[PDB]
Amino acid sequence: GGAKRHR
Amino acid sequence: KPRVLVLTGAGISAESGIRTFRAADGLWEEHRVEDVATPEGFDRDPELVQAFYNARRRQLQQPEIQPNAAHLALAKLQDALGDRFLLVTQNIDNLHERAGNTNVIHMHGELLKVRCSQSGQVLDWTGDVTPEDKCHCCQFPAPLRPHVVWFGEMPLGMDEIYMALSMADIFIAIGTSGHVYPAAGFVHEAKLHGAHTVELNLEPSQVGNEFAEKYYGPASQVVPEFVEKLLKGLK
Ligand SMILES: [Zn+2]
Repeated sequence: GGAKRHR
Repeated sequence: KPRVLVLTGAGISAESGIRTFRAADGLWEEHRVEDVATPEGFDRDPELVQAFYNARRRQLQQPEIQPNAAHLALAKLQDALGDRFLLVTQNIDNLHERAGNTNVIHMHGELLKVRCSQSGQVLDWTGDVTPEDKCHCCQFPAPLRPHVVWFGEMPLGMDEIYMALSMADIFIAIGTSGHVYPAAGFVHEAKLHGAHTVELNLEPSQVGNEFAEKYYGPASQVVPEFVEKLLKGLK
């Protein structure tokens, strides 16, 4: 799900 | 009994006295997230970042900090459903555990654990982390870091989480902002596999409109109310 990220 | 997957975020622990970052200003305890929750920030100023998590870790363990009725309701939900329940949390606090939940997936890690920066082995840790603190898992002792997932890093337990997302009959997101991915995308995944989706929050999340059922208000009132409704539905 991909890396921890904002927006 | 239905398979129930619960995702929780910072909102559920707000009434307990734990704050988090805000999209309004992009600040966590008035710190820029860039400075206290990225691998770069840690490299740039390790003293400050360790001090930040030392403060968070100490505050978490003050007597005035307690699980609230929302945490307790989720423990009762697990009691009722057993193996057909899974709790995934974005939170780094231990309030779900103090409430009585077990087998909680902390996808962003835990404040009361540290990790060897070399081996990746995890230790329980309740005190400060100082520069003199090194691991005991390596022949050449290495520095310890908070066992907290930073922005730019991969969350923990993702394989197990996506399994549960495809299995869940009911997906409930509690106290999430809708701004932090991949967690904010879980509702989309749940829907794809036919789950009934529920948001319980103090205020609507960014992805609120994607939930089939939604209730808003103080977590300590809204969450016990929904859990009661759900348990009654189970007869
Ligand atoms: Zn080590």
